[PDB]
Amino acid sequence: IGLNAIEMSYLRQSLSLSAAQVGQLTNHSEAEVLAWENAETQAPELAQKKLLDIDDIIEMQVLNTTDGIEALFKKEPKRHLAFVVYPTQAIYTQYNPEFLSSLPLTELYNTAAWRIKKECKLVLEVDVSLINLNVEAYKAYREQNGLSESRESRAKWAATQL
Amino acid sequence: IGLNAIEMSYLRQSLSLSAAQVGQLTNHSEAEVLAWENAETQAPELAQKKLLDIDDIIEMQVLNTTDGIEALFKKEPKRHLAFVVYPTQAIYTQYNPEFLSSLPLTELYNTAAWRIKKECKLVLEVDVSLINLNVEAYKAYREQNGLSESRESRAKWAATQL
Ligand SMILES: [Mg+2]
Ligand SMILES: [Mg+2]
Ligand SMILES: [Mg+2]
Ligand SMILES: [Mg+2]
Repeated sequence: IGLNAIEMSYLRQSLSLSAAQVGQLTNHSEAEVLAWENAETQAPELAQKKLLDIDDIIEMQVLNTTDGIEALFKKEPKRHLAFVVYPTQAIYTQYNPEFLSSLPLTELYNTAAWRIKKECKLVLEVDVSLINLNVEAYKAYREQNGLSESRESRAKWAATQL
Repeated sequence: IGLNAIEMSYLRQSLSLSAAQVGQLTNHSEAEVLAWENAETQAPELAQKKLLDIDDIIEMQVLNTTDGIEALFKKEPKRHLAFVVYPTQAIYTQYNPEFLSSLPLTELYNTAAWRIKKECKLVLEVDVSLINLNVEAYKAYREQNGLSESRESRAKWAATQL
């Protein structure tokens, strides 16, 4: 069953995307997106699939991350954890080459992060703080601890920000 | 403590609200909301609680509605369902006096509707389509079929749209 006007609008909003961003993602103009969100046209099936696929990707990330936290908790039962997020699109792109193909926009990663925070609270009773990467503080921390720039080093830094 | 800038921003966006709408809900200016979302200021405790309470109310509505749909289909055959939503603030207000103190804005009810559609599909493999109330058509439908104004009557009308 195809997605209608309201559904496409609320799918978009659940992803923290603007209409223009959806246009860019689906190869349509902002006006075309607004039209289908106003029921003035039916969204092309490829456009629907693109947004559904992104939501599916985020959902997998939420489940996978929560599973990871749970498995780690079985060895180290810490109930306060950091999850690193990125302050701007530019820094997101610079630091996260492996998310860009499926989640090219920092808004998408932030959306996943919020959903992970919510899920961990509900299912694991773990408090996940969303920690914006502070590049200067992070660099200075790496220099003090002889760390190279990696996801693991970002995490280690983030943990000090709780 | 409490919610930080990024957490408040993505909580807001998950509720499909503009910064101005958060301002209206929490009795602060739009500029103030944007300032806390950019970590220039801290969101007041009362503002955080308003949004978190709204999210909890929606979440309860999602679980209870989906469970209610499952029970319904223990008694009659599973079918593609319509779910009524309200296209303007005025229309939402007119038809939902009992939701207004808890979900004051129609965007919140739409958000609940979208989450219900998603949950029904994933957990029950049940298809739900969102249908905006059209006042003129609904009124004529009630007259033709001898129905009084009720949520059940709105739902019966919405099924004719599928
Ligand atoms: Mg087009
Ligand atoms: Mg696909
Ligand atoms: Mg879950
Ligand atoms: Mg249940």
